[PDB]
Amino acid sequence: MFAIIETGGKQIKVEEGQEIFVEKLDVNEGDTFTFDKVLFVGGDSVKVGAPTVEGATVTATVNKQGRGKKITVFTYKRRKNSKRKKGHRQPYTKLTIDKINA
Amino acid sequence: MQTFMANESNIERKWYVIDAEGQTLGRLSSEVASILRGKNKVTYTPHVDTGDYVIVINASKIEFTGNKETDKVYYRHSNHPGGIKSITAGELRRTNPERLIENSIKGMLPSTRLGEKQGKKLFVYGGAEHPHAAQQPENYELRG
Amino acid sequence: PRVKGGTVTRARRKKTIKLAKGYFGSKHTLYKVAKQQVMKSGQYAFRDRRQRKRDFRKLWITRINAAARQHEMSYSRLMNGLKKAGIDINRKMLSEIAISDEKAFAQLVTKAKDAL
RNA sequence: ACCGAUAGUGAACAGUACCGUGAGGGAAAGGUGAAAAGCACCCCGGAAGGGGAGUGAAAUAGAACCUGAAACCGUGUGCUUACAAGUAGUCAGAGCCCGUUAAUGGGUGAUGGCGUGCCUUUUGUAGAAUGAACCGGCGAGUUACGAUUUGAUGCAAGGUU
RNA sequence: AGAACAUGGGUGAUAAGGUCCGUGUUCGAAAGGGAAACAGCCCAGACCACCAGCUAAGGUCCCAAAAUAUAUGUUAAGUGG
RNA sequence: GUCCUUUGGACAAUGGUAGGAGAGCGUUCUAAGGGCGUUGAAGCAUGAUCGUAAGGACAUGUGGAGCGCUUAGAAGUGAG
Repeated sequence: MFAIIETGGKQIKVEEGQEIFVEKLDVNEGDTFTFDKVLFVGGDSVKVGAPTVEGATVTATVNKQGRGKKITVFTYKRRKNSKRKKGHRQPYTKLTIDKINA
Repeated sequence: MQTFMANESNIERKWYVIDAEGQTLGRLSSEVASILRGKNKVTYTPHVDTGDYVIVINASKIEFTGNKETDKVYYRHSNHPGGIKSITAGELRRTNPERLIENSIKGMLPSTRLGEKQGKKLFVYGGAEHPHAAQQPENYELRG
Repeated sequence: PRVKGGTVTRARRKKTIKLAKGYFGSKHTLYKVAKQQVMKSGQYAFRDRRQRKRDFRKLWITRINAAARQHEMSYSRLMNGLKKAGIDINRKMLSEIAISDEKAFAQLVTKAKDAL
């Protein structure tokens, strides 16, 4: 019913049919991405992957490759005439789950 | 990813009974402070009040160790010049021991407005008798 | 030729005054005090983006420790047992499962426990 | 490849108002509309002022008349506030009210964490060391002629007036 | 115009958060964690994002994260003779 | 930066006051080329937009005659 996948440098709890936001993947819009590294399967029968579950794939369809909300990074030092200002937007990929395998 | 339970809002608080007979003041105090704080719930958030009610009833069989009774003076000032007052631990336990226990619970809680509220979930009684039977209170045993 | 110090000064000052919106009293209306508060808050945000990570890790650890004492075990001993079992699940993941499915968390506790 | 009303003459309307016994010093102050067609008449009012009506492309263009920022002063309203200790923000986060350059949307915010303004001068300043009531305008490495050293370009035993 | 610290010395009184040299470190010009708070002490050098993980110095009863952990000993004093 | 140089796979690097070096953003004016404007220019006000920064757009309301862009040039060229 729920699965744990390790993608990007992070771990995410997922369920059949929900939307997730991860660090950028090399994929185009429309395509189907499949995740390998599955760590936990929370179904009727529970599978624990201490390393991996050995099988255990999660399927998803890519939609909306995108770049995130912008943040201004600002720092200064008091009686010293130094300050720095710069902008950052972080990329992401948006996915919807369809399959949890085991 | 933000997959993270925080919204404790709509929690369920329960009611507990601990008895003071033959315990140490500080050790009972710290465990009770933890329960009032809510540190024992898998659902715990510091910005909303989880945690639940604790009833202490014997508050007269409190036990000190060493010479705490004659030492351990308590102090207070009235903001009036030379207005420092005092009382020693043993005679505070002998007259108004409920104050003795609840003071040392409340000194172990945060001093925010949420913390001073969490200290209001505490009821102390000298002697083994209390009025709170409609709340259906459960016995809790000090799991040291 | 002569330039006037014209419309550029207001535009630059008006950005800061808009960016100070919602502040208290003079803080959201006067340029010199608004500029100071808007540079002070930018230095707060850097520090606090670093601090979020450690704040949520502290909360996850305390919720797992609460979940561990329910099954008569300590947080430190539990994480050691999971390391020896090899389990790669995460502090945040370990809290989210311990909150949603206690029965999945109990099997993890038993495997973490007989790994020792 | 000079200024456009704090500029350019002190002076776009003045060696005047004003100040000084005198020699003398010395300002602030441009803009209705294409055309006065510059609001007949009724209503309130002692009047001022206003409300209609009228003229006009347009009277929040009516003489305090082009546009009309900010400080500062008000009227109304969505959310919030009378057990609370503070450089007033930031990060988290319920509840209520909304609907945009529709997008990982906007307003407000019970409650939790962290957190002693800026500039100058100093070995060292939250400093009980200096300066600033607030807002607007103005306010500080320039030019001429020489010298040295880099870059560029033309010609070269020549190169240049 | 330098400053504290540890070590080598003069001066002073085997005084000074004193003063003068020498050998290092750090502040100056350095944010982050610890020492309650605390330029100069201990750990460590911030290009930007993340609600990922391992560690340093310091720590694990509550405030306030993590052992009311083990096994084995001292202490009864609470924080010139 | 580095260098195999597939300029990408890496080997990296990237706190900072006096101060040295590099690359840019805006303002006024001129030349040349192309534009816009009473079917509404500049200015002013609001917005939930874009750019690594200085900054640039677009929509709407107010305003009622002027003003951008591209390449080059010249300065009374930026205030807390």
